[PDB]
Amino acid sequence: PCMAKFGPLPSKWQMASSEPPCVNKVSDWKLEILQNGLYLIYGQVAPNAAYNDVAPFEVRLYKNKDMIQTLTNKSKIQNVGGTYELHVGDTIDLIFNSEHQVLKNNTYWGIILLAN
Amino acid sequence: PCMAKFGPLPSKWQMASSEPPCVNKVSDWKLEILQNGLYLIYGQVAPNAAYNDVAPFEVRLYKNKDMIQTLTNKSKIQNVGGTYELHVGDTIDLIFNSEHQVLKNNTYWGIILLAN
Amino acid sequence: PCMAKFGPLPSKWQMASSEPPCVNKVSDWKLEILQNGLYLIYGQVAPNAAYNDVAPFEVRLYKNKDMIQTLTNKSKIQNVGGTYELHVGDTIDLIFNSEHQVLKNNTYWGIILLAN
Repeated sequence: PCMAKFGPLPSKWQMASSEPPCVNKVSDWKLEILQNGLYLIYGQVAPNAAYNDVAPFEVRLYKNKDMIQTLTNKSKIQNVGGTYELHVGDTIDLIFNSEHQVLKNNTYWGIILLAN
Repeated sequence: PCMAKFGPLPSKWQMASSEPPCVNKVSDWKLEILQNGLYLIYGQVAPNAAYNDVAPFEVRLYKNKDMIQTLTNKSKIQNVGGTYELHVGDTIDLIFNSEHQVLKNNTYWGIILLAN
Repeated sequence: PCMAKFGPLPSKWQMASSEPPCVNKVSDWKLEILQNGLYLIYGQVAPNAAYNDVAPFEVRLYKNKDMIQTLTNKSKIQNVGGTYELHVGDTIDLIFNSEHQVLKNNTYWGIILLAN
């Protein structure tokens, strides 16, 4: 298989592939696509109960520079992901409005190559 | 593969795995997870046309004790499921408000292990 | 694998299977199911920026004669698809309200057999 998955704590990016790898870590929560194909992304955002700062609650999934998903509901643990045909050089990014909006001991996301 | 699928009538739970099984029937509509991994759930709820009791229309998918999905629309045959990384001891449950809210000759849901 | 995918331009229907094929082109955007099973559909609709005719914006995905999906948002590039257990003789169709509602140089959809 080719899959990777960022989070949750105590972990960060972890990966499983053959050679060559289909994807590659770019940084926390962010990943780069090295092989064209059919990818299921998946993951869940569990909002943090206590959060009380000014910033509104929103979590954003990016495909490169484009938002591909928004998470607005601040009480449901929500699912992130979907089936995406991605191309080389493609990035993917989960981006929380505050850092403390979210329970990192329990929030994360990941990716699996399904086909070519 | 590892997959199972409850419904629709005339069937109930049916299963396909290797040894050991990744999941296991707990009861009608309810299933237990025996192997950690990446699961696609899927299935559809076709609301029953004639339904006229007092109880409001809602169908609920549970991951263990938590609602992971709600079905409110009572005219669309709706899709249930999603991509979920589940863990051992995890249950999953489809729970219709009335029993007669739904066309059981045509409603069901299922699961497939995608990876580890 | 068994997968097929219509679009985008300069391409049309393209296919990859073993023998026998699990699906078959019926015509542009339209496909027929020849093997029962678990199918992920996927694809994206990128609305066309300039579109100014009278017809309201809506794109519809059909399973046979039934709408299984509606695309109403005319500014988001939207995802189409989902996990579907389909049966033999089943068709699938993406149907744009106008033809010029959409950027065909960048809109499409596809299908992959996951299991039996």
